[PDB]
Formats: sequence, structure tokens, C-alpha cells
Amino acid sequence: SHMIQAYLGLGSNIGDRESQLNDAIKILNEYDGISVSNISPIYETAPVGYTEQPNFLNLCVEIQTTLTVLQLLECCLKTEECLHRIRKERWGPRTLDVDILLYGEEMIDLPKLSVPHPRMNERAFVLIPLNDIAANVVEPRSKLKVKDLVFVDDSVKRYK
Ligand SMILES: Nc1nc2[nH]c(S)nc2c(=O)[nH]1
Repeated sequence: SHMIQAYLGLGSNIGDRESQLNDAIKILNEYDGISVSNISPIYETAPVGYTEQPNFLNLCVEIQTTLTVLQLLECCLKTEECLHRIRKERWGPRTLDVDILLYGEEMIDLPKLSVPHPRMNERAFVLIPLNDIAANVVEPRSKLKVKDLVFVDDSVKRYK
């Protein structure tokens, strides 16, 4: 029953984006082994990867968890599946991504999962809201605290 502090990155660009983020946090906190303990501000962020698609809202969440990293990944996938479900066929699918950004101070390298997220230091839509709740946490690949990894990116703006 060793409690680990972990940080998750959440994002949605289709549908009621703020509602997708809020629901994901609520679902995650409903698992017995996960307690949501802090939430970053939401940021609106230009899309990374394909450029012709809507802007994302992104945030990060701090959790206190007794789950293993792979148990945590299970809860994340179960939460994505759930919030992807269509409401009305004609309104289209909904999106939500939930990624594990940090799990304690551990480095994990498995075929099914790398934590810290391996290219997360490339992504302002991760590091800017991460810095609001995890400024002093050391990211173990780089050995930098989040506050020192974070960089200026004008494509990421506070949403509210
Ligand atoms: N800004 C931004 N771009 C993204 N591309 C994918 S895929 N996922 C995301 C995301 O969550 N945010």
C-alpha cells in the first residue's frame, strides 16, 4: 500500500473538450487505487502531429496511487475507451487522450509502456501545464526538474 505520486497528461480536441477533461478526472478519481490530488489549469494548444485538425485543450493531473504503473495504464485506457463513445452518430465521435507522464521518480521501459513519457520533453502542451503542478519534480531521463525543462511556446495559451 506504498503510495506513489504520479502525473498524467490529458487532452481533447473534438466535442465538448472541457467536459471531456473534467469527466476523465472524475473517472480516474473513482478507482479505489487512485486519488486525484491536484489539477493544472487548462491550456488551449495548437495541434501537434497533423496540423489540419482542431486545437486541443490540455491539462495535467497529480494523483496519489497504490496501483502499479501497468495497472495505472489500464485505468487510463479504460477511461479513454469510455469517453470516446459516441453520443449521437451525426455529432461524430468524441476524443480524449490520457497519458502517464511521471510515476514517482521511476524510469520504466517496457514494450507496452515508457515512463516518463519518452518525447514528452518536446511537448509544450505537456510541460506548460505540468509546470503548474509539478515544477519541482525531477524528470528522470533528463535529470531536470519540470521547471527547468519547460520552455516558451506561443502556441500554448491558458484557456481560463
Ligand atoms: N497540442 C496537442 N497536440 C496533440 N496531438 C496529439 S496526437 N495529441 C495532442 C494533444 O493532446 N495536444
